[PDB]
Amino acid sequence: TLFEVVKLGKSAMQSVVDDWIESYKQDRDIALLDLINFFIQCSGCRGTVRIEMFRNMQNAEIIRKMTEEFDEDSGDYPLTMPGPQWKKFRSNFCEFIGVLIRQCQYSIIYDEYMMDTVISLLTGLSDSQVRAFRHTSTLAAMKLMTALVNVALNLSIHQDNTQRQYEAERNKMIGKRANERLELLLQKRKELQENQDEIENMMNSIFKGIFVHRYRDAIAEIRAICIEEIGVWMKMYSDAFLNDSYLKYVGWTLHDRQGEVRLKCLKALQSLYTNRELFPKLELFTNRFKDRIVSMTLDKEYDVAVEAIRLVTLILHGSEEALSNEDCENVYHLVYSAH
Amino acid sequence: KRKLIVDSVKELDSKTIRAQLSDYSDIVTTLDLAPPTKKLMMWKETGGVEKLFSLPAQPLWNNRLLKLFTRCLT
Amino acid sequence: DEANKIEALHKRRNLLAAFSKLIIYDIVDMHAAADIFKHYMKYYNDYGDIIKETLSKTRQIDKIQCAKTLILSLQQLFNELVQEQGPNLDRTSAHVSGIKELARRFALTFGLDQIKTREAVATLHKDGIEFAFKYQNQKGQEYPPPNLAFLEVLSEFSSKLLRQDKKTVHSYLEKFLTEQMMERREDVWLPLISYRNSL
Repeated sequence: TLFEVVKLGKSAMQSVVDDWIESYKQDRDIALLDLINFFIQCSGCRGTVRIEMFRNMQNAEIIRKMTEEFDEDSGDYPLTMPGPQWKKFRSNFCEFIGVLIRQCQYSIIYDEYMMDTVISLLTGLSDSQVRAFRHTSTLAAMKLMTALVNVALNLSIHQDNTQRQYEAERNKMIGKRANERLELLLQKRKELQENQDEIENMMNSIFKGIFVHRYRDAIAEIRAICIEEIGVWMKMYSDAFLNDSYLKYVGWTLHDRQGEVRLKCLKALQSLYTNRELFPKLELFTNRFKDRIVSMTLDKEYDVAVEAIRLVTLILHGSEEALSNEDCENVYHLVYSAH
Repeated sequence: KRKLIVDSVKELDSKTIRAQLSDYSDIVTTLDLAPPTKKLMMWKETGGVEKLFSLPAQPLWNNRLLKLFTRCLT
Repeated sequence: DEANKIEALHKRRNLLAAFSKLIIYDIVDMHAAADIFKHYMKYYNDYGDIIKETLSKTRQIDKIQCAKTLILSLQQLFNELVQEQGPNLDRTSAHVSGIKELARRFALTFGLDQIKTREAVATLHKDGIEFAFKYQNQKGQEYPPPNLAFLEVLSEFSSKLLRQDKKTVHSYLEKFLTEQMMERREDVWLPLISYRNSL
């Protein structure tokens, strides 16, 4: 009944998060079946995957079966149907998923089973020609990735804690239990490092299984979602992702055709650069794309131009070197815009 | 039967993006300046069919003269 | 000469606006608005909005003298074209089709819901037929009217209304048309053919 619970005014998310975590400890298979049904039903489908079908049928046949029982009226689906109920549904959806993953980070993530199942299912839903599944899977997988970004931040922080205790014991060189605590801290640090390696591996799996197909989607909104969430992650875990290796994807998406996508990318770029008083890398990226940004200050959409001008304001704040005379003359002429 | 719009493929050709790389004019335009002189601004104030059609051709600086005029217009 | 042209055009606009105030005075008692109504397409960028507003503010105050000035406007347009082109009447030339296009523009304003559309447009067709037979023919033949190209304009208004009154207008029409005029169908009498197809 999960879909109705998320839609019809749940009184608290954490309570059902805790109850589900306990029930998953009680039975992995039933709760996982409920999760599959959850992912299907967030797209509005009322079909049901059966227990034998769950354990035995391949994912492509399962998804095809759920196309049979899709029971749609039009080509509209809940992420495109209007009214406040579906937007509130999306908000509750992301809130529940993120709180659920964030409180389970010590057990469920390390079971070698859940992530493979979820990734395989979402990759098949995101590769399906049925647009509704592909859309819900895109937003869901972005939320999942953000939760994993929190996992990565928590893991790194814990590694720093065990490193600090290790260093304090590296100071404490005398003591029978000193060698014991040093070994246990090294063991924990190694286990967390290997766990971290698995986390980044899973991150890379998600990134190459989803993003590379979804940065180029036929639906402009999907591409915009992807750029939104990459901006979120780099704002969230800056120390590990803010390099050209990830910047290049943003560089490619700067050439989007649609204004809506440009507005989302522009807002993400504006938010990220303001985060640090002293610039964290990206200087090469700024050099590469600065001129095209200042040419994009004359977008047909006024909001895009606003975001562009604020970006140029950031370019001023960081450097004052990057701007040329002609840039200043052009913007000073833009002070007399009708808008 | 099955009134949902089916989508054949989601792939898009790279050449159109390469075209935007070679030619990005399709999202730019020319800067539309506001009127740079007083004359066109005062004309734009009392301009438009309603404003031109609702005030005399010879301006009346005192509203006392405005009430006799605006009174008689059905 | 930029400033001079801008001031001259705006001054002209102000003068014409004062004349449109006089057009409201025309709605009460003046007349002879045919020329200002005629100059709607040739001067479209200068005066489209003002001519449209005059038409609207004459429709909402008095449909009767609205249809009067509309018919006198078309009379002026037809008399100018016939003087311009003489005997041939230049149906092939774009000008007359453009006047018919202006007639369609006039037609767009009219709305079926109005009662006066059910009786003013009727009078309009009455007077358009009367205008088509305004002048008699010297020779070849007594039937064929001269100034006859106005029925191509009136056929553009016969589309709008109305099934029941089509018989009533035809019973008015038989004061003007004859049996062998109704019967004959050739490329010169195509306006009548189209009128009967519209009736």
